[PDB]
Amino acid sequence: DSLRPKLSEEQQRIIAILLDAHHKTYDPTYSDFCQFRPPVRVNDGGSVTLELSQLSMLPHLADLVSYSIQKVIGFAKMIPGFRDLTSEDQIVLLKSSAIEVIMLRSNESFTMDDMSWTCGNQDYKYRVSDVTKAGHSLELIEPLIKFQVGLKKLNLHEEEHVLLMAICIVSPDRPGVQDAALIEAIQDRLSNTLQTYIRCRHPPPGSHLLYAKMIQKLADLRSLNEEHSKQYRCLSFQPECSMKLTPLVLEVFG
Ligand SMILES: C=C1/C(=C\C=C2/CCC[C@]3(C)[C@@H]([C@H](C)/C=C4\CC[C@](CC)(C(=O)OC)C4=O)CC[C@@H]23)C[C@@H](O)[C@H](OCCCO)[C@@H]1O
Repeated sequence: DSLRPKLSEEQQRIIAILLDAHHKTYDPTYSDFCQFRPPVRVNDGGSVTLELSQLSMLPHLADLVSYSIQKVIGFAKMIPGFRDLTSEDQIVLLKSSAIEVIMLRSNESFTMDDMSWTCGNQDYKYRVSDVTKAGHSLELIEPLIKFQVGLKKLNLHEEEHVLLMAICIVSPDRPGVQDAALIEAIQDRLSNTLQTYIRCRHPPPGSHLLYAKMIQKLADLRSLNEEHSKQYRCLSFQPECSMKLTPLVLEVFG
């Protein structure tokens, strides 16, 4: 069986555009981080009460996510098809995918050496303990780390990694999308590119199964999203929380 058709002219171009959007929107040197509000790591050895009293890492991480949303918006805008949607649908998709794409894209800094996101330094190394000092609990953090490892062990080529993010953003089943049929047309073009790319480029491959595993990651992302969203909502009850955020974070996760 096992047909392995060549990438079409168009699929090739779609992949080139995606790699190029990603290279322009993902700086692997983390050179902008010194501009974020500074990481503050005060001893939290415990403790929800202290956590919430301090939120010591929230300004730095909020700026990091905020900056990251901005990069995601730009990335989305260079997805072939994205511009063809109404601006209303573009935004519905951006807001409901943003934290998910952040979790995907963050995989590039995540490292299995010590199960951190290493954006350089030790100032810009983020661990479980740093994410609890932003107010999150282990109900989100532990599956997030599991997802990050799960995803590292797919050993995605960068083509797959950027198609996956593109497919994540352009989902016809998001609440409040007006032209589900268009969005789906676009996702299918993107999915067919990924299915085709995998069959072409991936060794062995009796393990065409990578596609199933990639698709399952998108489903893990919905659970992480809803969990992050529960926790964000509880955090926004913390008086002065909003100082610690940014207007964009407030709109997107609000
Ligand atoms: C964000 C990125 C990076 C690390 C991501 C991380 C590490 C820190 C905690 C985060 C952010 C999680 C955490 C559960 C989510 C949080 C914590 C606090 C924040 C603030 C809004 C929150 O809600 O707290 C209440 C939030 O959503 C979700 C993803 C986590 C570095 C780099 O690879 C990229 O960045 C590199 C730029 C290159 O383009 C990428 O874009």
